[PDB]
Amino acid sequence: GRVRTKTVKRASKALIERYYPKLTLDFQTNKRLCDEIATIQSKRLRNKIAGYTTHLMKRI
Amino acid sequence: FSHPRRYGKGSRQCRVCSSHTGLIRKYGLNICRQCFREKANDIGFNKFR
Amino acid sequence: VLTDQNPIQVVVDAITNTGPREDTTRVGGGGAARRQAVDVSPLRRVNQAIALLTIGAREAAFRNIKTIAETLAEELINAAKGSSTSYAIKKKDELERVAKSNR
Amino acid sequence: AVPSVQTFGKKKSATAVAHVKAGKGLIKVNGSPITLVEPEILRFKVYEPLLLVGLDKFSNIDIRVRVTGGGHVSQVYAIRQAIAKGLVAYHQKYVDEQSKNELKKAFTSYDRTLLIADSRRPEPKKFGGKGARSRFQKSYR
Amino acid sequence: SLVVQEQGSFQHILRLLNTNVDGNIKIVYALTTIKGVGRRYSNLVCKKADVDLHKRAGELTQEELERIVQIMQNPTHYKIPAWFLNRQNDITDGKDYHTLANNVESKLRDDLERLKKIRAHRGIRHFWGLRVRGQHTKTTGRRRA
Amino acid sequence: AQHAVILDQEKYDRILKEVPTYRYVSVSVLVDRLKIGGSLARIALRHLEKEGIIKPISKHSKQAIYTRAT
Amino acid sequence: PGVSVRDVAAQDFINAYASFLQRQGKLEVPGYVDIVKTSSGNEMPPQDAEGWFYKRAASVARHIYMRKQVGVGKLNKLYGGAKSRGVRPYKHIDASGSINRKVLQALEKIGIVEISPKGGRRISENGQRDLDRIAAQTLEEDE
Amino acid sequence: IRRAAYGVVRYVMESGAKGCEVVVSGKLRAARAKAMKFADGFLIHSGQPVNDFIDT
Amino acid sequence: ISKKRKLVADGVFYAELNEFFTRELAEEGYSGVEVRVTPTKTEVIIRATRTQDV
Amino acid sequence: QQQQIIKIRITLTSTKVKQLENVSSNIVKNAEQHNLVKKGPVRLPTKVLKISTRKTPNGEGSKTWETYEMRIHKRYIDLEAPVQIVKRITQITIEPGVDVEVVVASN
Amino acid sequence: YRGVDLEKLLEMSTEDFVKLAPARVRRRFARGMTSKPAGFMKKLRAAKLAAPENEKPAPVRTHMRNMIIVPEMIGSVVGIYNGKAFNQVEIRPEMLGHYLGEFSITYTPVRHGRA
RNA sequence: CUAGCAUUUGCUGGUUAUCCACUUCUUAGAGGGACUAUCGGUUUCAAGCCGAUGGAAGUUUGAGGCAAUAACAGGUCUGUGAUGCCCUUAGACGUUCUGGGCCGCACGCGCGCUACACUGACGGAGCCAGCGAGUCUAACCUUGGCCGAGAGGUCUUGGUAAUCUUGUGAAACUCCGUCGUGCUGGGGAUAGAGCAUUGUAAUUAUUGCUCUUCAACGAGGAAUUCCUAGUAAGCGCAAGUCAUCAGC
Ligand SMILES: [Zn+2]
Repeated sequence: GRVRTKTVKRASKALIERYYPKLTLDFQTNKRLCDEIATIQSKRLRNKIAGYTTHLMKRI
Repeated sequence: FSHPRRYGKGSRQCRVCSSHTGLIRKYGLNICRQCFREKANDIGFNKFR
Repeated sequence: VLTDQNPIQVVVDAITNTGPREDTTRVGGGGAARRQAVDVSPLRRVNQAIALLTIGAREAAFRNIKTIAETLAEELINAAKGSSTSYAIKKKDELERVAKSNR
Repeated sequence: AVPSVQTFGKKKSATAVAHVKAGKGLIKVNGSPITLVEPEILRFKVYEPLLLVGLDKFSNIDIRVRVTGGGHVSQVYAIRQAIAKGLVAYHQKYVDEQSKNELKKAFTSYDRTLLIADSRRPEPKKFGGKGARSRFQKSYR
Repeated sequence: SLVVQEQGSFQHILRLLNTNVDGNIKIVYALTTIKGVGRRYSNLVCKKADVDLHKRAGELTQEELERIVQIMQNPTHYKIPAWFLNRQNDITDGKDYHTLANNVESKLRDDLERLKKIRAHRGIRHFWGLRVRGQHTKTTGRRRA
Repeated sequence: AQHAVILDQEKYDRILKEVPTYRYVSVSVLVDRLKIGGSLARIALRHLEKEGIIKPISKHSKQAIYTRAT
Repeated sequence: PGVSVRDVAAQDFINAYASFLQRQGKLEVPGYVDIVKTSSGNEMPPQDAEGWFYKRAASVARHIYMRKQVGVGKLNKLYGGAKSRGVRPYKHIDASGSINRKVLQALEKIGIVEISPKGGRRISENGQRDLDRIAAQTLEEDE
Repeated sequence: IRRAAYGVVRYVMESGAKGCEVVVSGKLRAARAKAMKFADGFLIHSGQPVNDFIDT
Repeated sequence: ISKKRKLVADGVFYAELNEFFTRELAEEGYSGVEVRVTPTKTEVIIRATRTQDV
Repeated sequence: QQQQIIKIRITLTSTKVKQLENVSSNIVKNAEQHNLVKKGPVRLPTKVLKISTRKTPNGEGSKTWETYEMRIHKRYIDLEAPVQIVKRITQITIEPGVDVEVVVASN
Repeated sequence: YRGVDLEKLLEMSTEDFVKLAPARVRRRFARGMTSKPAGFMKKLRAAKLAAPENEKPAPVRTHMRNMIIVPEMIGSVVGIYNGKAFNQVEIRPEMLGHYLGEFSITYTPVRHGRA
């Protein structure tokens, strides 16, 4: 199934704490933000992070 | 003290260890399959998939 | 040629007629197994209908002069009419009768 | 120069490179008509591009297809969509969009699903069987 | 091309080279009941006899039948190549032959008896009822019949 | 079932009488109903087609389907 | 219109352009005819018998038209099917080398084909005429 | 062994090393053979990073 | 010689060298080797700890 | 004699993509700096040398296989240049593990 | 042997015999004979010449199971090595064109059951 | 530029740098793209899951590779100049040459190939892949021509390879013919004779080819294996081994 690991769910919570001002309820802009503010090595993980970040922003 | 050795397993031996069995000839290696897996990455054969 | 009807309709009628409504499942409770009567889902009816038709037609064509096209046509026409000559109808009625016996 | 589009299609390893032009109205295959498709049944699957849309749009367009790779039934399906993408890529540039959407509407609403490549590629055979999923027979006793 | 034939003309059973041949079968296949005649040989003989390959064996005239028998017996005379014959360069005479009918069972026996008399490995294996062509006998040929 | 090997006048006359009555005509139909050869049956169909007694619906190398000429 | 070999079906072309060559009877039949079976991996020889070599030349004509410059080896491979090895599994075996060579010589004597440079047999100018002529004839024949 | 192994492990771990391991296997005075391990610090085991970082 | 054969043979050249120095420069503390193929020359670099008495 | 413009094919072969791209880029950049006629780096299909062995040195265990790959990356650059400039370009770009062949085009 | 009567076979050259022989025999002679066959032929000739009238010649031992029987050998006694013994066989006319090895079995028949 | 069909410019092909212009198809180098996106259901309205629509793709996107702590008296001393101890060491258990053997057949078990036919066999015709590999001082992949029923032979040529072999015109399959339910034209075992090929050597048939011989087997008892999408199964091809030999 699609269940997200710790590193996804952890780093999503860690971003939202610092930048609930900034960020939206839209994936496309979030992923491009996550490049600047966070230093991610991978490209696939960045898209996972930003996807769950959007799921949490929808709940807020 | 010698006989035909032009073709066959008697002719071809391993560079390293002098075994006739289980040779790899492909690309002119002439390394026995066991010795190949030892010296695979050294040569430049790396696993990927 | 044999029915003067839209042969697509004949295929549909054959499938509707040959689909078993009740079936038996094997239920067992620690060693011993009985047959229990159960209802059959519409998707399963269609699947069994098609299977029975194509198996019947294939067995009828095996080591016979008649071609698979002819035996399939015969099987479909007989099934559309609800004829007890059809392999598919015989097997449907057998299954439903066995279901009724294990209710 | 005359208008030109260099569309293509594919199923599996087939790659049917079409060329559409401002033409008289020829719908060619390799260098032969649409009646030159020896798959007797799969005549009608390379027909569908020009059948289910409108005859009239096929009266002023030179379509001709150069099919390479693949196998007999993959050739059919590669050509098909290279035709059905050819007119749509033509109607993109040199025809109205409201017309060009009725091409895509009439195609996609038939349960055609031309799409592009039906993305199903072969799953590799891996050691220990003759197939990808299938394994050699185990003995036990 | 339905063309009705008189019931007297058709021969249900033909006797050729001491063997019974079924007239109901097409000539090319009918002739394969004769030991030494295979499908390719039969076809060639019919083509050299100028007999139609589509005819049934019971529709053969006696003249066509005699011509077939002559071509079968003396194939070299009708320009059949040596390489097509079943016994090339016979060990006794050096001549090419096409053994037929009963001769086959005899010539076979003769070839063996020769090998037995010579005491060649192949002859000895034939004497013991063992496979001669280097086959592995550990697993294969376990029921006689 | 017995199957014909030679044409035969009585069988020829039966082919001409019976085959136009049949709604569906194929190689098997002749074999079953007319105790005929499978390959006599193919010749018969080609003859009856030439005479215009039966109409071809579909001609495939392995299966020929005919109807009566209504 | 400007008819070609390609504009006609490949089956009906071979049936017609065979019936062209056997009727006039200018083609050089090899002499083997009744003997040979046309491949190593064939079981029996052809059923047509009175013909077949005409059908082969009718194929090789049509084939050499469309391709650039074919040879015997490519023709061997084309016609040669899968040999039953009895009990072993099947494999592709390339067809009879002589009989395809005799067809290439036979069509050269009529002048349907000629010897190309860079190897192989290209279609000739008289060839194109003859094939396009029967192509236009065969199109107008059937209706 | 233990002096030698702990000796080398500590020499690695001092000079910049994020982790280390030493396995010694075989006969050592007793007849039956045994495999002692002398791990220290942090090291990953799986994936492409093995090829990148860790030196076997 | 082909490129498929040549690069493989340079691989076996490295591999022969690595194994040669390993047992030859045992006491002298051999780390490894790298080779740089130029047009004229062929450079080699024996990396080692005990670089004094090598 | 030196000023005669010669058509030359530089062929680059390597197992290591990064080095081979660096060398290829440097040759193209140097050709631009000297205003030479260049046909750019044509990337040939990568040859994948594949060897499949049994993992086990003996008969035992499940029949598991290992597949080793060596990838050979090949590129060529066509240049029209005088002999003097060509010798300069080739000498500057010698990187370890990149093989460099120079072929003079004679028709 | 293939028409040619035995008197004529004994007079015939090895080369002419080879023309009449099967494909395998022909191919072997076409590839040439080494020095070892020639030495054996010399010994057979010497043994046949030294034999009394109406006695069989002294048996010549050989390991060459691959040697082909040639007309010249007729009437000679050859000890053919089987792997442990040299078996003695007189080259009869019917053995022409066969290998020496065919007349010397390498294995003992397999007898099951019986102790 | 040039050939044919046809007059309507055409339509269909040769001439791979006579040439120009593009990079859609092809190659591979950077980057992008997917995150269950967006919406509707259903639950600790959590993780999630299910439906629908877009999308190249929504079964961890499909497939692998790498793979913890540990263990086993698992296998390997017949891969190793990895190795302890023991045995042996000139009439050798070192090594090398000749020949044989590993294949030997009342039989029991395992993996397989070919079959039992009409959805098929046979004959003509149509005619489409992908992954591969390939010789400089070595005999490698082989085109084209010529000889041959075929296997092959033979004269030259391209290729150290996206170039030449090779569009590997593969097989099943596709069409039109031929058979007609019979161990039949299904099935091709066993066996005889001959002709090639590799090799110092083919006998205990290396292998291929031609004719002939034409067995069991009419869907497989108790049992039991593999398998959920380009998958199962059918189907052939290259590679490994390889002088030659594939049912692997
Ligand atoms: Zn080794």
